[PDB]
Amino acid sequence: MNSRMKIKKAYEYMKSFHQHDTTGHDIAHVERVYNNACYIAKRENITDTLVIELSSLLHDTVYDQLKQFLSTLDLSSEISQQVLYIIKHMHVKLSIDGEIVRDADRLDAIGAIGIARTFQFSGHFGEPMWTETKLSNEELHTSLVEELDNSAIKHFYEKLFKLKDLMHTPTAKKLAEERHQFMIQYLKQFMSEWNFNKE
Amino acid sequence: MNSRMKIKKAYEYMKSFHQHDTTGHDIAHVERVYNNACYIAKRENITDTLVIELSSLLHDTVDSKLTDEILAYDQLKQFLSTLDLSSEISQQVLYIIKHMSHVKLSIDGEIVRDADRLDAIGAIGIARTFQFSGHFGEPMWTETKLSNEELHTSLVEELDNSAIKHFYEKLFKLKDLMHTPTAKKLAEERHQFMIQYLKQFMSEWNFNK
Ligand SMILES: [Zn+2]
Ligand SMILES: [Zn+2]
Repeated sequence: MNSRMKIKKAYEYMKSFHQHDTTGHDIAHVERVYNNACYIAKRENITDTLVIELSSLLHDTVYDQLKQFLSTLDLSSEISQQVLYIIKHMHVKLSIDGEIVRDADRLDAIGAIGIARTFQFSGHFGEPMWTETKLSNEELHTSLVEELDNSAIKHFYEKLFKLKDLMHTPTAKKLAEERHQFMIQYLKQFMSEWNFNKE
Repeated sequence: MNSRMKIKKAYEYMKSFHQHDTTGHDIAHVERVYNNACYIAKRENITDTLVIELSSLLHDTVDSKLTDEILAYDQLKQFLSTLDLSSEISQQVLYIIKHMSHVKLSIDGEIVRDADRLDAIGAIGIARTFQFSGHFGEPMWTETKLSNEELHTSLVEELDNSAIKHFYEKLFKLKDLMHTPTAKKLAEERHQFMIQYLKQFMSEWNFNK
């Protein structure tokens, strides 16, 4: 079988693994990471993208069962072990293939989607959208943010705003800047409403 | 005590009413409705804002999640009796509260209703919508072929529950329901913000699709 058929099989395996997810969230997430990774790969001029595509599609299915499935794709040990290593370490440095899967995954954590995911989690945990703090806005970008009670907005300062600068590839950095800029815009709009006519 | 002192006590009563809210949303929500209502009232040139201020602060005090409407009203009426309000004022406030928990209201009631509605849209509406979906365990969006225009129809009721679905089924219809010019202006900006958020959201959702 060729690479195309193998990727197709990995795609099928992934959907089957998450078939019992009555939200489709898991599958959608994997698909976005996969599509982001493919966009980055081409942009970074990567000839063979088998490792990247397999890693992206299967990174969330975890290794006995994974090794079993991979054992049916007729892959060499070098490639097989390559994918497993990436999935396992997806802190150590990785090959460009691994750093691209990382970038694709990181990108899904920011932007309109990252914001949406963040608020969903807060709602799931019954956390507030935001809380009043005595810390200055500037201090929120430092470790002092850990002193805040959990809130969706806290997560913007503690994690989301730091992801763009962590992108590895130039293409991922570019995509990240757009989504980063958007999150700032959302925050400013959020605060304008939160403090509307408040004084 | 004077008018703003009675308002202060209504504010204190509201914070006590929602004291058990562990999410902190309830109190913050009322403060924003109050602040929006005061903004609209000044811009609409409402002279006496007593009814608007008291009503906005107490607009949801007859909906106790822990108890019931019977005990809630009893407490509310008891609290209002301590403010030494005139018959008309008291009646006006209670009337707004009742129709706050399709009938037309006075300008004062419409302003409170406008302020309340505003808090359902914009960045805040986006946030609460996603939080609710998280609480209900629903996805942020579902796979569908229906176009934007189509989703703005009663056909949206065919999609499975999701956060984005709530944008078309409710959020996007609120701006047109604003009564006062000032609230219509504020809504236009919050409404356009939601449109832009949806566009960005979909651009990421279908990225390199
Ligand atoms: Zn992932
Ligand atoms: Zn309300």
